[PDB]
Amino acid sequence: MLSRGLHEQIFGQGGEMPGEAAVRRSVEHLQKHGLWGQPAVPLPDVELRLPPLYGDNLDQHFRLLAQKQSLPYLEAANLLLQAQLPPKPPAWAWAEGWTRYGPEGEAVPVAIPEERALVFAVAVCLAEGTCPTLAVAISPSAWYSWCSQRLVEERYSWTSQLSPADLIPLEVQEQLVVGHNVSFDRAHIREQYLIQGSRMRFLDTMSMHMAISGLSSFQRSLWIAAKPAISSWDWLDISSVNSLAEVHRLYVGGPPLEKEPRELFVKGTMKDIRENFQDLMQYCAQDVWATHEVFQQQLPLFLERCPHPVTLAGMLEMGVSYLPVNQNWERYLAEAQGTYEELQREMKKSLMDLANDACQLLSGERYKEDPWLWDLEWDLQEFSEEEEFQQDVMARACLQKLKGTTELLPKRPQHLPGHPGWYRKLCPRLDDPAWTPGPSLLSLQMRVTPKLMALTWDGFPLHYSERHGWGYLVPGPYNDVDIPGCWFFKLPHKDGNSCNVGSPFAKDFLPKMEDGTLQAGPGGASGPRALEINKMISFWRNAHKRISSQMVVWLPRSALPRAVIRHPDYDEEGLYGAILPQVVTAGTITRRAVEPTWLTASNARPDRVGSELKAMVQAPPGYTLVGADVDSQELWIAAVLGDAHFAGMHGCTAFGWMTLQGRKSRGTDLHSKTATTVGISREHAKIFNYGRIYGAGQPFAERLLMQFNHRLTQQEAAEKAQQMYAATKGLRWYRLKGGTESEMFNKLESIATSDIPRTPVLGCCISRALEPSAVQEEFMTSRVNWVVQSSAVDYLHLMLVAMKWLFEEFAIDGRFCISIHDEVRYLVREEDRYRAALALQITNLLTRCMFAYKLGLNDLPQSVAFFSAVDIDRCLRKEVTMDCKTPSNPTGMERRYGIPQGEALDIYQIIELTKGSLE
Amino acid sequence: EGSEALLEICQRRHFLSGSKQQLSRDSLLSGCHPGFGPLGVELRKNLAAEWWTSVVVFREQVFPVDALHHKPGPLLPGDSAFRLVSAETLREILQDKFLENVLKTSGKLRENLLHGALEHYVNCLDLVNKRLPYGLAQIGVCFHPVFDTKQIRNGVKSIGEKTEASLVWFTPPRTSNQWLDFWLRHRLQWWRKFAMSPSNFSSSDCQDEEGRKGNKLYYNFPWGKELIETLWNLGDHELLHMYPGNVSKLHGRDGRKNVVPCVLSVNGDLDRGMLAYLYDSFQTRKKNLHRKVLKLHPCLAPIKVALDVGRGPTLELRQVCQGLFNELLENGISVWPGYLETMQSSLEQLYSKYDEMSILFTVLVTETTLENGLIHLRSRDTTMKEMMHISKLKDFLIKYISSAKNV
Amino acid sequence: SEALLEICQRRHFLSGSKQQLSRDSLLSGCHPGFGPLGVELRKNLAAEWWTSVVVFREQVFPVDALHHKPGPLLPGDSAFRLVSAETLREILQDKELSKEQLVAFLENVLKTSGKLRENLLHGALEHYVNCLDLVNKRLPYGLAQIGVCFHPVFDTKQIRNGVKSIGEKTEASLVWFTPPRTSNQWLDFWLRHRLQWWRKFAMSPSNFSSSDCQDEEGRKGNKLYYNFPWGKELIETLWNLGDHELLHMYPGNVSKLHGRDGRKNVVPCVLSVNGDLDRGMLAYLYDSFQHRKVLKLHPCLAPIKVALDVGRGPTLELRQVCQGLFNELLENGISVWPGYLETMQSSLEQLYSKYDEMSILFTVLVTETTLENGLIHLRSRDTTMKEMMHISKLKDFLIKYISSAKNV
RNA sequence: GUCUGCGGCGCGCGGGG
DNA sequence: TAGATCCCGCGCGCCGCAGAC
Repeated sequence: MLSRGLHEQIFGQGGEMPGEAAVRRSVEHLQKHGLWGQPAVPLPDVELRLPPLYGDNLDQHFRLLAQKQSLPYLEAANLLLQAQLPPKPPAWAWAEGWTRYGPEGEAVPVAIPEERALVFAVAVCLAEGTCPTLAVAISPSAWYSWCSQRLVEERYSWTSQLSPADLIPLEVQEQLVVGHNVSFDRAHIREQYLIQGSRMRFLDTMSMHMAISGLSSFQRSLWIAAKPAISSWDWLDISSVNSLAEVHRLYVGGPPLEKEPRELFVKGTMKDIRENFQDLMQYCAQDVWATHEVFQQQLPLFLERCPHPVTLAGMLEMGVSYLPVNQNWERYLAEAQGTYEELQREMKKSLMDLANDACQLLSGERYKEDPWLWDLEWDLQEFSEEEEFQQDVMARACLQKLKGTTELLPKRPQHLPGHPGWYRKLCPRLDDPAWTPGPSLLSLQMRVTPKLMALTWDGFPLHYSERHGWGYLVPGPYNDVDIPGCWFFKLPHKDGNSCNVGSPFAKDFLPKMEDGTLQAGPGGASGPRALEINKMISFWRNAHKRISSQMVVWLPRSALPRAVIRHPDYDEEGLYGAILPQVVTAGTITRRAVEPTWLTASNARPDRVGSELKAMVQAPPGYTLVGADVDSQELWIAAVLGDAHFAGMHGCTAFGWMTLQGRKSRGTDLHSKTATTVGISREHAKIFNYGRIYGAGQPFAERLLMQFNHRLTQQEAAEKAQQMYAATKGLRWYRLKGGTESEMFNKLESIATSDIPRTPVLGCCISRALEPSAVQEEFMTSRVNWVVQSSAVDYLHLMLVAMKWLFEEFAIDGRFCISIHDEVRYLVREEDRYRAALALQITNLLTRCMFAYKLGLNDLPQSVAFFSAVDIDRCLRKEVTMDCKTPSNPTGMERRYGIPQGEALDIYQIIELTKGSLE
Repeated sequence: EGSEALLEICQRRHFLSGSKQQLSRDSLLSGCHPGFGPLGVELRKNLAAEWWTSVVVFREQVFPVDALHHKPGPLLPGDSAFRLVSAETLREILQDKFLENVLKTSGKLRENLLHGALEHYVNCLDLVNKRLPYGLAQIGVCFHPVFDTKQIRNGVKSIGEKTEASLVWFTPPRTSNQWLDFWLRHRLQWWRKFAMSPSNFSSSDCQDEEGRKGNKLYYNFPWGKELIETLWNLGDHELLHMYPGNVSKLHGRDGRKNVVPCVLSVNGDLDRGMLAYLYDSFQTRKKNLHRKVLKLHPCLAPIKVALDVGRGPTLELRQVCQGLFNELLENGISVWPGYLETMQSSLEQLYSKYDEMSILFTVLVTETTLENGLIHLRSRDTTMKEMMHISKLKDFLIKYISSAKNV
Repeated sequence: SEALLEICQRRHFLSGSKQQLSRDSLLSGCHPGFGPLGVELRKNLAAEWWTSVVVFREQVFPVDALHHKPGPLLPGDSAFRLVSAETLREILQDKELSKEQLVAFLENVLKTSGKLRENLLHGALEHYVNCLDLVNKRLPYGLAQIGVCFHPVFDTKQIRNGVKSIGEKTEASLVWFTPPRTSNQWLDFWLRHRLQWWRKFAMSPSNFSSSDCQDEEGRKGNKLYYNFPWGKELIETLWNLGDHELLHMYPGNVSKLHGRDGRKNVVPCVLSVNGDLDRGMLAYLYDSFQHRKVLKLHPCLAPIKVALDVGRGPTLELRQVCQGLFNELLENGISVWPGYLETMQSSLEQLYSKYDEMSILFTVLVTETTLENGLIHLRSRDTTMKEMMHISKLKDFLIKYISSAKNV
């Protein structure tokens, strides 16, 4: 205990050989930079009887756990690897259900494939929803095919759980399934949507490929271009672009796979699918065969590149995810769509009103002096007592018909003469489009919308003359930065923003609507309303397609278990379904899961219509989500690696000292506490630090500072090298980059060029594309980023395997890990939820200790030994206490409040009966 | 300041409201104003017509109903708040011997109109063959008691008149929540329809003291939000109370079962909605455009087209407008009978007068109209002129109104 | 003659229980209101009156008059429908009484609180002040308004001593300010126009009659009675009140209530025309009544023009076309009865009998032939004769028919 | 013979995830 | 950092088909 803050352990011998020299070095390092003297605040000590361990050390324990988890599926993988299949059958059957093709092509109807290993691929037609249409698989025995009951002509109206295929025997044992983008194929498998867990596990060849010679983003931007500028291209042969054809070409020697020109499944209708049944079956079987060949060529390579069994166990576990919806998904979609449609209509009305009001400037040639509409054409071209009186031109008038010599242009040929040219162009035709009265056909994307609104600063034309929004936009030929406008145009210069559109920038205007010199101003009636309308619309505008069209399968009543039944929340015409995220277990050069609509840093953010997407993921009755977010994951990993490189003490390097001791509130934390004080902006320094620990330079820092706020080059990171001077004082010689400042980056650089597995914890190899040994290259920033991201991935794998071990050892009805931006969630029955929390805390105690076990350390600080808070909620949200903006309130839905727990959960045990609560 | 004060100029002036130099928002919201001008009456009638078209029409199982302006005397529980005074001051009992002093068993003016709808529900039940989903709508004037709460010079409580449209909808209890939500959304759409700034209209949820949940709609006036439309779940209890002798007669039929319908009342104030539309239509500082104009929606503006003549060498030939004006009267297009004042009025002055009067289009007939008939047409929304032709006027205006009716 | 109360009550035409309306009180304002068809007939008649009088004259404007009267220092002799005139707790006429200090003259008695109006002439005179500016000094012009007026009733079968009752009558009132010269000309013109207007929608215009009467206050008066079988009633009154009524208000000042007629300043003379719309509907309904139970009412005044029904045929695939035609015929503004959704397969003969009792102009029958080629059956109310017709050709015909109804 | 208001191909730019 | 490329959108010319002066 104590000794600058450590934890109490019941595993591991005495150890304790830090070295007096190490102590002196740590003390003399902490004397400078930070302050050595900090009494701090000791934390309470926790005593608990952990479950029995395996092996001699913790590494052996995790190895044994992962081997026990993976061997039943490694057997099936090896069976598939050593199997040989006959040529494809000549003609594929037509009967509904599953048909097995014995040798010579003998079709026999079979209920299901009784096989322990398949290579799977599914075809879906975009015409009739997202229901699967055809499927074919291969086992060591023979081929199988499935027609989907496609041939019958009967309406079904979608929303059916029996529609997809079937691959699990009733059993009244492992059945690995390999595929390319296997999540897509499993989305149409059925029995994966069941709330009760499934023993089948999936393997993905793209995840195998991203790990084995995967391609980065910048590198992929040049690998197609060759299907400081100078560099070495020796990595082309080993890298591909993850497409099935390219992957088959790279890993398997053979002719290129033919690509179907018709593409009836993606662009076609059901009739073409029926007509081209044999060709589509042949194409699908060819894809299956290519996937099988790639898997055979990759499995030994994968096992060689990722020797630690924990990596494979974690990859297997992360492939099974579960997002229950509970019939609030479609209601949310309807509400969001309605909000979007009415907000868009109001925006259109506002723009029409602005256009109408703008016409008055020509009544006295007042547009000539308007800075906004000075350059518009503003052109107008022409080109018996009472009965007797009643019969007086009663209907129109006699001979009132015009000879039409002057009136020879009918309808659009004479479109609103007299009106300004721009207003004329905006308006529709008189007859064909129903005339939609007003300056219709107006939208934000039109150039006309600028200069009808917004335009803060001095001059904001936004004219499309290879400069977009022109402006010097700073103090100090004429009207270069002046307000009134009407420049001489002797020579337009792109001053101020010298980079022009060349620099990437970002969506740096939507953040910037809050002041940011971006506002309507003189209008005061409808100008600003449109800006806020765009603010609330922008998210759902370019994301409704992804959020919508998500495959949801609703279980029947008989499918639900007794847990859902016999609950206060039950029936009420209730629909219970789930959404498989369709996430690749690895999608980047670093083995982090990639998903554009679920694995994103978004939450219920006010003044947004499509927000609260993460919400509405509601567990069924009798179930809840136990989740936890790793407290400063990447920063902690970098700090512990740096200190371990420096000495055995955790706080020796002065960076882990700040991480462990610094606090967000009343503390000198790097996030929102210290970096902002030295810097300008507040809460933007988090991104600054996360980008600097991943590798960057003075130009990138200067560009990021410009992005945060508008300053001249000197005030940017050109004369402001202090942050680089401090923090990472790299390029230091006469010492034999290492140290000389508060950050150690030397260990990351050494790992980059080491050519070993390069992952200090679990020894997962880097992609062959980026290996310095395989190819000489100077893409250092990618490798230093990869090491930390892969360390985070291995952390996640360790948590997943530990959680599965704990859930299988004790009767905890919980499964279906979900990973989102380093946060983990588990769906568990309510009566064991506390246990699921406690076990989860133990995971953080064990996983971190594994990170401590390697790199030559044997102690873990008490601060990081446990999760800050563990949330036992009924829905997914950033914080346990959150609300929604666009709806009336969270209470509109059945959104109760969770329990952070943390310290209370320590008072129980992990056995089934805790505090006599059972029975 | 120009907020609620500049509007009152060109409001009483152009006879959109009674002219008594009141200029009191409290008086208007209270309903004690002497009355509305002819243009105010026309605008209120247009708003009522739009409400009727969007509620009774394009909606099945909706029928009209009329409620009396006065209620019967006998069987009248309760008493007026100000009338109830018996604490002291009873020295003079010299009077010899209904009569009495506790409400005298006398009549009472109606404060609410949905009571008549509830009473007539039993007679209107047979209209829909006892089908549970159906409603009754009615627009009527109600008198309410209002006191300034300041001084004693006012004395007895003042009385204010206000026109409201109330729809009582009977729906199955099971679907009551979703039907109420749909009705609230429809009313929000309608109020945002014909709205120059729909954001000013807002909705909120409220909990009744009994436990019933309802929705309240407000318009954000320059001084503060004012209630305009209220949706309440009546709870069906008072309908049972009105008929405690036997409830076996009132049970409606839903699907193949018999149940007592749930009642939702949606009551909107046409007097306060019209003022909201007036305020919203009107826009100030560093505007550089001036030209104050009430930009009411074309679908409910009081006056559509204004006729005039100009520089007519032979004024006797102006009868070309006559008849054409009459033609415009056919098919229900309102016209301002101009070409009568014939004073030396500048064109800009007349255009400003028509703009403040909320006239969609201004039609001018010139000497060049007798042959190759072209009439100068000016638009309210954009001060721009057209030529067009006589034969294309009528249908075009109808088209415009129709094209305004549905976005 | 007899049994008209029962048939009127049936078919939802009149709102009330059996024998509640009775023969008496029906003319009187205080009787159970009309049914939804009656309200629609009230709404159509008011629209027709507005078209005939207000817009077609280009000199008559709407006016607004509150139902209540503040009555500041009001005289102690008047109608006194509700002397208290406060919200709730109206003391009715309260003849005599108020002798004690409680409920006395100094506050809330003598009509200081106010009264309930009985005619819209007073509101017209009040609004004259700004209406004169509205017309820009033009003297000959009028104000029209349809609104409810409250009257006192008495001798109701003398069942019990009368305690008075509030009779509400929806009256259309036109107050015409005209120059003193040629006032009789305007009076005669308005009388003739009103007679023609009331004779226009009547199947038997000979029933309507006119008479003249003289009063000391009024220079000349005219009355329309309609000559009801039980006796001569009063359906419309026309009176020449004179300028003294206007002079009664605004006693102070001068040269303010006068206008400019023929470039001559003159004090206007007021002519008041009052028509009981409720009496007008009852007379028209009697005229429609005649030997089957069918009422021959004018097409323009028909509360419902066309109706939809389905006879046999498949249950499905007919509601879609019916709803589409419903939308199309509602878009153009002709109301249609949603009779195609009625279940239980009501008898065709009973359906036709009820529809004729409805007074609906036409009955539309849709069968599988409509699905095959869009052909339906159209049945007329008066001739009771069925004809084959195309689905797309109804709309124009109906409006064409109404044009024939509108055109004389 | 004009000068256009109605169709099909290319081309520039951008933004996104 | 970790950027992402077809795609969707908004403009343009070039090539024609009609049509009144």
